[PDB]
Amino acid sequence: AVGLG
Amino acid sequence: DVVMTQTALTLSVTIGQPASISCKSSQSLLDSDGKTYLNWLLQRPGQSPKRLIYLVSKLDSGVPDRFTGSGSGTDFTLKISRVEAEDLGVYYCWQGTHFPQTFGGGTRLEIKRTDAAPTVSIFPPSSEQLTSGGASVVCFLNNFYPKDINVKWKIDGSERQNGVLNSWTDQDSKDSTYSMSSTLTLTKDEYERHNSYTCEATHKTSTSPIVKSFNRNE
Amino acid sequence: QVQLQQPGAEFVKPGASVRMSCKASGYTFTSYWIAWVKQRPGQGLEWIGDIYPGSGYTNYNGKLKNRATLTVDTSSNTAYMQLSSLTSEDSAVYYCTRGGTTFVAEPWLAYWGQGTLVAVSAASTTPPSVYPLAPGNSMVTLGCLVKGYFPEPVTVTWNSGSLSSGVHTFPAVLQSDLYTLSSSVTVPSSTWPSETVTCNVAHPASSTKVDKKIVPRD
Repeated sequence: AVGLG
Repeated sequence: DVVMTQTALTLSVTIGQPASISCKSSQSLLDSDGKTYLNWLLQRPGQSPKRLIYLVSKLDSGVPDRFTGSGSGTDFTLKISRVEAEDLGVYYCWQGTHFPQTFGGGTRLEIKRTDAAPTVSIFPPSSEQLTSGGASVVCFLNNFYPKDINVKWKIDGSERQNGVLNSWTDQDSKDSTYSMSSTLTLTKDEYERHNSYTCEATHKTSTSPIVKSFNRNE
Repeated sequence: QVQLQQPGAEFVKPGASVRMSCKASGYTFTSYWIAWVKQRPGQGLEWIGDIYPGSGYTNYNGKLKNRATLTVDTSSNTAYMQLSSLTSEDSAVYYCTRGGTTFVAEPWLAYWGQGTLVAVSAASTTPPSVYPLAPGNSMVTLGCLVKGYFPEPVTVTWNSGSLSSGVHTFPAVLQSDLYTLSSSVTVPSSTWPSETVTCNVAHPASSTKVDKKIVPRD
């Protein structure tokens, strides 16, 4: 998911 | 990137009746953590987009129960049980599962009504504009339905596209029609070399275009 | 409450750069991504890039070709977007929107700014020229064409607001660095020209007001 590390 | 296809570019709806729109993705939106990051947004005329649904089916704070999101994998749908006036606008799906994030093209909800032909009015350049060195010919196409329409400009029988400025209104609050303004701007030099000026209105309400014309020699 | 505040408009010349701001409030600024979304006048939404205010980590859309630069100022809770070498294809509305955190993606797009209109033009502040549209049936259609001004907005009323039914004011269109709009009004032939019809045009940016009485043409 975008923005997750 | 992930292509999001919104089906029904425009959906004509009726107040109190259901509506359904779909969003298809070129890849599965299921993330490795088990969740599916599919959001639906509504952009009302003149407003910022607003989120209605995240996580394919989860309603945002304050969003009425009439909205329902559903789907899995690549195929998703937004449904309204009974449409209200506050639901009209453009709906966008969005994905945050795959980088980069992508938006769908959008589905517009508009009010369905009976067909209405455009009222066409043409206007030669005003004398005030001619003293300034410009020459604009204006064609109004008012209170037609549905919204799709095409305007052709002819100068002494030949079509002109060069120098045409078009503008369209939002769906009318009261009678649900659409209106269009088309402006053909020339230089005074060019304008005084020709005689006949015509705007032609092509609309589904007729098989022959509506033709409004004037001769400069009059 | 969570709010993102954006300037209303920015005016920029071709080849120059613009800098837009998004002032955040109501939450921990450094914990949520900030994304920038572009919307051309009649088009859909496009992701331009995002920034994580905690570190200043940035992501960009490839289609800008390293012209966009995103920054944050943690001391003022403000996110910035800068765009270089602007052409007319960068004329659009740019929205601030708040993403998720580095741990949860669910809040993505939950809050939006009101958007900043960016108009690319070589023009400086220019007042409008107002041209009457008089006819070259039971109803008659009149209009007034508003050309050659910069920047937006101009407002149009008829008979100082007393005439509001049957009025179509079309959205302004930028072309060759200057804006053009028109407005039509339809009144009964019995009432014009025996009763006057005047369009009132106000252009706050140039501190200008124009009244144009529509008199029959000859």
